[PDB]
This record gives sequence, C-alpha cells and structure tokens, in this order.
Amino acid sequence: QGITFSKNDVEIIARETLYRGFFSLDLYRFRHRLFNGGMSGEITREIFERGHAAVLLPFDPVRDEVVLVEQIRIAAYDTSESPWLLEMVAGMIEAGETVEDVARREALEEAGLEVGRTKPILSYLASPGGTSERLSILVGEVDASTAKEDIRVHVVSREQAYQWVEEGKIDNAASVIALQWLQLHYHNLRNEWTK
Amino acid sequence: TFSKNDVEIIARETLYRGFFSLDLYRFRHRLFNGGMSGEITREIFERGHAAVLLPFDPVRDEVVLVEQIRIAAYDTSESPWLLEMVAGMIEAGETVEDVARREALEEAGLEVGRTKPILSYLASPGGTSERLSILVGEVDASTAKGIHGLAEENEDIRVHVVSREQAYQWVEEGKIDNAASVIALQWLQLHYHNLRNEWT
Ligand SMILES: Nc1ncnc2c1ncn2[C@@H]1O[C@H](COP(=O)(O)O)[C@@H](O)[C@H]1O
Ligand SMILES: Nc1ncnc2c1ncn2[C@@H]1O[C@H](COP(=O)(O)O)[C@@H](O)[C@H]1O
Ligand SMILES: [Mg+2]
Ligand SMILES: [Mg+2]
Ligand SMILES: [Mg+2]
Repeated sequence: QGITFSKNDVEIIARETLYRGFFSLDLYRFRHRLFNGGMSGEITREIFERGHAAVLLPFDPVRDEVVLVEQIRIAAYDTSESPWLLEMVAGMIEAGETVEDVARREALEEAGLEVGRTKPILSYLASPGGTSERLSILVGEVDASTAKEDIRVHVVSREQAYQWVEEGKIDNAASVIALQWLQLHYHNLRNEWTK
Repeated sequence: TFSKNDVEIIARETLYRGFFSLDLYRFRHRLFNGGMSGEITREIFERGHAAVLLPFDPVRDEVVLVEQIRIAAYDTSESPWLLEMVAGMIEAGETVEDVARREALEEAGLEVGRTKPILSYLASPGGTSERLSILVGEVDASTAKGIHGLAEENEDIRVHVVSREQAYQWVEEGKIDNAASVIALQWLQLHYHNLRNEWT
C-alpha cells in the first residue's frame, strides 16, 4: 500500500540556479517514472530553496496554556488581516544543527522560555509544489509564568489559541498544524508531563 | 496593537520573473518599543494562491488521496511521490470553490456534492505569500479510479481510496507530510463525527 515509487524512479538532470540571494530559486530539470510504465520527458519546475526549519509549540501542561510569539511577516501582507502573525517559536536549521537544538535555543531567544521535555509533533513540507522547505515541529514543556527580529510574547489558554485557529486569527501553517495536533493530543500530553 | 498602517512598503522589486516570481519587499515597520525599524528587505516567492479539496465520503468514512511527484520533496523525503489532497492554483479570475470542484474531477474523477470551508492558511509566510484555502467536499469514494492529471500540465496522478482512520494514521506515521494534507486530515479527525452527521 502507499506510494508507488522511490528516489530511484526519478532522474534529476539539473538543478539550475535562477536566483542566488539570501535564498535561492532553482530550476529542477528532471524525468520521472509514470504510473502506467516508462519515464516522462524532461519536466522543469521552479523551486524556492530556503533550507529547513525547526518549530516549537511551547505548552504549559500544568496551566493548559500556550506561548505564542508575534512578529511581522511581510509576505502575509497582501492576503491577511495583518502582517504581524501569532506564531510558534521557530528558526532555520543551519549546518550541523539538529531540530531539537534549534527549537530549544529559539525558545530561549524568542520567548525567553526554557524548554523542559519535548516530544515530536510532525515534520511537514510547507508547499512542495514550489518549495523544498521542510519544517519539523516539537512540543516543548514550559512554565508560562517565566518572563522574557522584533517579537512580542503572548501567553494564552490552549482553548483560546485553538479557537483562534478555528476563527482564522491564527492561520500560518506551522501554528495551525501544531495547535490542531495539540487539540488532538493534549489530554495524554498533560497526563505524561504532570505524572 | 499594530496594523498595516504601521508598515511602509517602500517598494517591491522583481528579482526573477518566470513561471513564478521572486520579489524583494523593501519596507519599514513599527517596533513594539514604539520606534520605527530601519529599512528591511525580504525575498518573497510569489506563486499566487491555491484551492485544496479534502474528498470525504461520509457514508463510508473514507478519504480519497491523490499520489503524484513533487520534485521539491526529493532532498528531505524518502520519496518525491507524495500522498496529497486534490489541489490547484487559482488563476486570475478564478475562485476557490470552482477550482476545488474542477480539480476534484481532473485529478481524481470525482463529482463533488456539498462543500464546507475548513480553513485558509499561509504555507510559509517568512518566504512566500502563498495562501491555500481548504474545503472539504462530499464524494462517493468508490467512483475514484485510475490515473488522472492533465498531460498538458505533465500531471501523472494515482488515486488512493482509504479509510479516514488509515489516512490519519499515515499522518501519524509521517507517510502523509505535506502541509495541506496534514491540516485537512487533522481537521477531519477533530470534526468527522459532526460532519458525518451533517451529511447523513
Ligand atoms: N525572506 C527573506 N529574505 C531575505 N532574508 C531573510 C528572509 N527571511 C529571513 N531572512 C534573514 O534570516 C533572519 C532570520 O529570519 P526568521 O527565521 O524569519 O526570523 C532574518 O533576520 C533575515 O536576516
Ligand atoms: N514549481 C513549478 N514551476 C513551474 N511550473 C509549475 C510549478 N508548479 C506547477 N506548475 C505548473 O502547473 C502545472 C502542474 O500544476 P500542479 O500540478 O498544480 O503543480 C505544470 O505543468 C506547470 O505548468
Ligand atoms: Mg524565528
Ligand atoms: Mg494539483
Ligand atoms: Mg491539477
């Protein structure tokens, strides 16, 4: 069951740089196997390359609270209520860094929070038709009574945060995914982290 | 509280123009301490916006997934073939619901009955403007068969009819790990009881 093909079923002819700045835009030139047999001809796709990221949902299991960070994301401007988004702690992963190391470090730099235990939520591709970006989300144990780019730190109840997902007030993929996951898993998580 | 009035977009400079575009946003914005930032620049991948349809069969408690290659998955995935939702770009002049219903037919051979909005999200707003709007669509999952996709767009698509339980377990196992599908299936895990009642 599940996916039909493997990495061996593609031929990446070229990854040609279209733009080289802080990030990159690459033209992938490739062929790939067809479900009915044989290979495609050459196909090209423009792919935004910005490396990958670690994401941390800071959850206080004693108080049933989430810590959110607020900062401007200018790309949200054209389609959003405001470009200041309420987000998860997150950071890009640089060479040799692990997801958990980045998540724990960014919790301290962005929320002023020390993380205790962590558990994986999931790792997802943000928009794989046009970008390679993968983001790996952890939930991290925090004490939301602990006090601390231009960031403002918010502490809200889990119920409020999830209601803001339902209402569309929180609508960035990382936060939606993490908070939907929390809504599905928080009972067991509180059990585990308050035992 | 800040709003768009607290942002000055000085310019958007097109850095690359092809099928998609890369723009440099040049801007200033207020700071929480009450000042105003210096000039900030961000490279923003501009690819327009998308419609996503979660095909749900409420009689059978089944979902229809589509399988297709996403070459950008190659560097970080076991395979670049992904299990995904029906989805398409919204071209100038189109609307979310019409695109969602049309792609359901083009990509999975599905006629869609009722639809309900799930949510609209920004895929990765640090680097792209892309917003995707997810609908759940009422389908008869037994009608999804075969290979679809338009060869004019080099779409080669296989359909997978599975139980909702199996689809969500694949999210848990990492076998479904693209944002649209994760968001849709997590939403469905939270709402399927009421939705099945609604559509019964
Ligand atoms: N879209 C972008 N274009 C150019 N530089 C960026 C972009 N996103 C992030 N950066 C740089 O990376 C840093 C960290 O970004 P972030 O992880 O979004 O806080 C920023 O302070 C910028 O120096
Ligand atoms: N990253 C991309 N670069 C270039 N064209 C693309 C890209 N993604 C989608 N397309 C266009 O959309 C068709 C397939 O769309 P989709 O299957 O929705 O990604 C392709 O034949 C192209 O015309
Ligand atoms: Mg960050
Ligand atoms: Mg599609
Ligand atoms: Mg299509």
